[PDB]
Amino acid sequence: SGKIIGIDLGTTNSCVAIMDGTTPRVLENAEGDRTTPSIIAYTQDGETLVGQPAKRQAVTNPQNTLFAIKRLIGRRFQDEEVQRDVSIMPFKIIAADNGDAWVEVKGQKMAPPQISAEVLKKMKKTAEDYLGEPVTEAVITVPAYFNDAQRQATKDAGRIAGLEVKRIINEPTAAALAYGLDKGTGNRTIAVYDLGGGAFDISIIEIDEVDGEKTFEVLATNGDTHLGGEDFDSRLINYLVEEFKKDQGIDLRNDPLAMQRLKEAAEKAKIELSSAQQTDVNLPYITADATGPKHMNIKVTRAKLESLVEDLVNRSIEPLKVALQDAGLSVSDIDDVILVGGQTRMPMVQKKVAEFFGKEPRKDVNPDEAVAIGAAVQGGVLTGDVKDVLLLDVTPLSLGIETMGGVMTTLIAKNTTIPTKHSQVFSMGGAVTIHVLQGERKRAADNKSLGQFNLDGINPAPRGMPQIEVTFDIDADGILHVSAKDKNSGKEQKITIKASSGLNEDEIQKMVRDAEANAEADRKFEELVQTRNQGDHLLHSTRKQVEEAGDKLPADDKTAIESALTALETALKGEDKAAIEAKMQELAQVSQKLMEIAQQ
Amino acid sequence: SGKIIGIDLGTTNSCVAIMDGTTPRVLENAEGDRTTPSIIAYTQDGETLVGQPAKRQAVTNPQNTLFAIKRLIGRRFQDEEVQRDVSIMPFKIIAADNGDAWVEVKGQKMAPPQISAEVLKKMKKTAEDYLGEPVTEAVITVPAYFNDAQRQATKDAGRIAGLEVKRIINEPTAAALAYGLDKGTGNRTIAVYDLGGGAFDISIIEIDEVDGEKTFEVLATNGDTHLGGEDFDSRLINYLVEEFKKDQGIDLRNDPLAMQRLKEAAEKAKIELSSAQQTDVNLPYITADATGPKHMNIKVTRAKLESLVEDLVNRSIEPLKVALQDAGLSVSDIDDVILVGGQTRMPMVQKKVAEFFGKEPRKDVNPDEAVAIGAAVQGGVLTGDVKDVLLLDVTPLSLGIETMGGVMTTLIAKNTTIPTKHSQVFSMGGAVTIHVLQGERKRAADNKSLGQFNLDGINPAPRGMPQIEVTFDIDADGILHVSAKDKNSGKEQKITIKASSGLNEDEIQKMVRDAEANAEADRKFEELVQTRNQGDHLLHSTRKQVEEAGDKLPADDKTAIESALTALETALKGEDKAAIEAKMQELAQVSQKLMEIAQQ
Ligand SMILES: Nc1ncnc2c1ncn2[C@@H]1O[C@H](COP(=O)(O)OP(=O)(O)OP(=O)(O)O)[C@@H](O)[C@H]1O
Ligand SMILES: Nc1ncnc2c1ncn2[C@@H]1O[C@H](COP(=O)(O)OP(=O)(O)OP(=O)(O)O)[C@@H](O)[C@H]1O
Ligand SMILES: [Mg+2]
Ligand SMILES: [Mg+2]
Repeated sequence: SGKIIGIDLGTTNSCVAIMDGTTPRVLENAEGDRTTPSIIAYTQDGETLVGQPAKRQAVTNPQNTLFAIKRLIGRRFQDEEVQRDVSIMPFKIIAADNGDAWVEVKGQKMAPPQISAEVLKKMKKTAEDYLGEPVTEAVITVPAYFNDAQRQATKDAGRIAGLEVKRIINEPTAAALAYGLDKGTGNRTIAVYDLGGGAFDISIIEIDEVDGEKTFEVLATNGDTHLGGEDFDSRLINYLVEEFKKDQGIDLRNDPLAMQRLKEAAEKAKIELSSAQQTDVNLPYITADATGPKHMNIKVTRAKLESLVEDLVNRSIEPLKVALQDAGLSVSDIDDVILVGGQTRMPMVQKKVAEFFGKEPRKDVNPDEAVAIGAAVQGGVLTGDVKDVLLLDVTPLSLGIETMGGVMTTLIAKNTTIPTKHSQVFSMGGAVTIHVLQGERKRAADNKSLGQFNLDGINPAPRGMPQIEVTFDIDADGILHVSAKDKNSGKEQKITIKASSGLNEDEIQKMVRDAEANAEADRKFEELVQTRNQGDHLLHSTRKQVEEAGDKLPADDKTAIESALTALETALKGEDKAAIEAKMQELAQVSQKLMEIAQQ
Repeated sequence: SGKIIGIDLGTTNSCVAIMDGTTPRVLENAEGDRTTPSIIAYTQDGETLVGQPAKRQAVTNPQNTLFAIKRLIGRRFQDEEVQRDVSIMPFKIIAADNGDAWVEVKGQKMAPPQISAEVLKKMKKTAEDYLGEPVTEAVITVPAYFNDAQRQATKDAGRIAGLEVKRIINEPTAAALAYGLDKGTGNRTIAVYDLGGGAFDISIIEIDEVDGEKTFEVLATNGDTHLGGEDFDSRLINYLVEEFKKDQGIDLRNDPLAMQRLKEAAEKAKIELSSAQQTDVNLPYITADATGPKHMNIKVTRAKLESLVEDLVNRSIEPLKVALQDAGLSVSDIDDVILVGGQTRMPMVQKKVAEFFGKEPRKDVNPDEAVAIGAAVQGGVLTGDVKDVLLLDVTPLSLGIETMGGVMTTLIAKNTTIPTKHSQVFSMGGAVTIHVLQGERKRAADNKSLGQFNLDGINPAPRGMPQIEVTFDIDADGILHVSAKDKNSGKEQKITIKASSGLNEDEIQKMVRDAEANAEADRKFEELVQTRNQGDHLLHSTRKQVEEAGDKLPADDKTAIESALTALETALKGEDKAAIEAKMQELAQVSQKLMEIAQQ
């Protein structure tokens, strides 16, 4: 029921769009912005902030401001990428009971999906405000190269935000839909290069015309889910730290407030250098010595920046080679190169991509909104409102199992179209344990473990010829479902999953409840503000009452009202709701009383 | 020749669009933003900034940052509105030799069109970068309620920027084109309410289908060209100044630099109060005293903001009433209410407008981009690329002359469709002086003077019957042209204009050359920066050269190269281009010398 909204859930920024009849439309949030910072904050006085208001206070509240959670979602605490971030992020990353990467704020342990849910809730309310009705269904995006755990965790985030996730869509696939909607963009093969704040994807996509309908088929995809603008910032931040150290003999790294200011300045400097050739990093009072306060002032040329990050850019080119190889195409077969993501605005990035493909990328694709638009289009394909549009996507990673010898044995190859199904007999009745992994490496140890899937034996029985057949389904969301049955009896076999990543049903239900309690807490927190606004109205009117009385007002009555006015003003300067309400009440009584005497 | 671009030249922000085939497209500037701050700045070190770069340094450069020039363009120095701004604007506003309102930066006097030309040059370059070819033609927008001088001055800005202005288009008309392009928006009457950073317009516009073509006709227009976001900011700033006086016993208004942080904080707070119901103005070390540093910390509620600006909002409602009366329509005749302009995002504005019309404004119009999109559409109509679209606009002000007794006598009534022409005999041969004005007031003294248009007599001659006929043409730009001839002989009569506002041909030609000189100077200023980049590249490579040599490098050689490196690094910290170039040459020589010794 209701509209299926399309939500680009980004590492850095999020964006929501709808189908406006036949045309997709990106919606402005309450702040009037077409994108929303993927930032969640908890204030000292216990408030939860999302988007711009959260971003604004990060500099003074670095420990309790959560950002880039998409780089933790669906990951394990002991993951190399996470272990590195543990030392870098200003907030506290911890291990959950099952070993998953979680965060801790003010003693409270939280799962990444709970945090991302807060962003999704804001995108949901954005759509609801615009539409004037409830929204309960959504298409949510994920990087094409997201693995099973990352996908499911993102889907879980949608549920926690109160959204039925009708489809998890791969981000380059969404961008392709947006690009291809334009009549006259058909029968061509495109390369979608998406470099965002956290992840990098490359997809090769064929747009065709079959039976009057436009078809989109992903031929191959590749990338790196932990390669993005955050990493460019980090290179620049480290440089600035080192230069200040050499210059002023002070190491800013143990100073949380300094490092937060530096992070902000570094990203601004990076962004400036996409258009200017030099930028100035200025941070007055960045620290203090026994000698007095110190100020950071350092010029950074584009040349310097490029030397600090060139290898990151080069890291994005290698998957391009694999994607083309997997697609069975050469650059010459690519009709259009499409850039998506804010980090593609870097001249070096554009130049490297153009040089690789031997052609200039298109300029007529919105790098901030194409993904959300495509998500909305996908929604409209689901609701039947978008006609003559079909898509066929793939799974990005080989699905395999660890077999005797510690080897990775592939069951479903990367770039297989989805949904897809593979069935195999694993046992003639004995108990079975299946170690399922995703990746292309030859050794199981070098791939991503999804878990151990255990089946009990089937007991011997006259005329029983047990054949335990295990089926591996990958759905339209790109998510695995393992089931089993005895072909001989047709009886379903229960699978017990051990050592897997992710939230269980009980946790999810609790986190759904917790999100609702947060919303209730938010409405509560608002009470004070509402009361403050009422106080200002009351002050405004009662001051007019004094003025209108002029001299007709007795000294004692005038003294009383003026005392009540000042007392309310003082209370409003404070944070005590009871005191404010009490002073409003007393002012109202004095106003009423004088009114009555005036009438006398 | 080339593409006709559409430029929304706004008080606060500017935006450029083109026809991308059959569809309008807004273009990102070099910074990657879809709109560009209408701000220019001159640094102490002699650099010119435009757009975001100028905006970013405004707070610390009060005197040499120019903004809101659209509020001065085409005005006289002794204008009430200008005289008030003189005391408020941080930059210097002076009287030009002809009494026009100009600005002065570092002793250099400049006309408003020269400043707006710099903004237009960036929008021009923005389009050129995107298209990959020169752009020499444009449609430029102006508020519907702009008078003759403001229109011409805006046209002159276009020329100074190197653009042929193919059309000056009224901003609500442009927004209507944008809205009405979408098939299925025909046969309706709309109200376009445009409240921006500086101007307010209301236009009532009929969209009809005639002979298979969509027609747009402005039925009535009204507004206030000096009512906008700047005035809302001003109300909040004045309130904060007064409160800080009471609270901390200090007057900030005598203080340029405190006022900059406050202006910026006030605008941010105002904007926050469009979504939140409270906002905190926090300005640490805002000023100093004999008691030490002072800090501003004041919470402002939405109720407070509304009480401060409600009369400005009411000021925007009164022209709506006149517009409907002039159009001969009631609110029930209006099918759609369209909001344009960032200042319409204020809830109180939306509520007052909805309540007046008795219906909710549409939500599917982009308040920041519709105007530029419409300008592009107008360009497409001109080139013939946009088919089956026709428009008919009006002049917003009655055109009259001062006649005997100091009375305003109307020749062309407000809301007359343009182009239009009025002709009249003024003399039977005697010399003639004609005082032309725009406005609705009974007394000429209360209207806007356009100048005195003078004609010499025609001498007595046998069989001569001089009939000096004067013609008042208003063109499609809404601009007046006065001409005269003797109907008896068909001979044109020279009109000498006195006491008129605006640039003469010689000034315009000079300013065009100056704009080109600025561009060359800006290209010349860049050299310091460009040399830095080369310096950094040189350092990067030569350092690798040292590393590669390892211990094989003799002490005296190692010492020589290490010294050359540090010397360049030191020079790069500096601001002396010659020194950098010298140290680069010296480093290049030692790099070469080592290279040659290594080969040996
Ligand atoms: N002009 C610019 N030049 C370089 N980088 C930029 C520019 N503008 C934004 N960025 C960077 O782009 C990144 C954000 O891009 P985007 O909003 O596309 O990411 P996202 O969709 O949230 O991330 P992801 O897809 O990786 O989850 C940030 O790292 C930001 O610093
Ligand atoms: N969310 C918001 N709430 C209130 N005001 C806002 C908001 N966002 C922007 N503004 C205000 O809108 C104004 C800028 O609007 P806009 O860019 O439409 O003006 P413009 O087109 O440059 O000006 P004009 O049309 O008057 O020449 C500024 O005064 C700014 O403070
Ligand atoms: Mg993205
Ligand atoms: Mg405007």
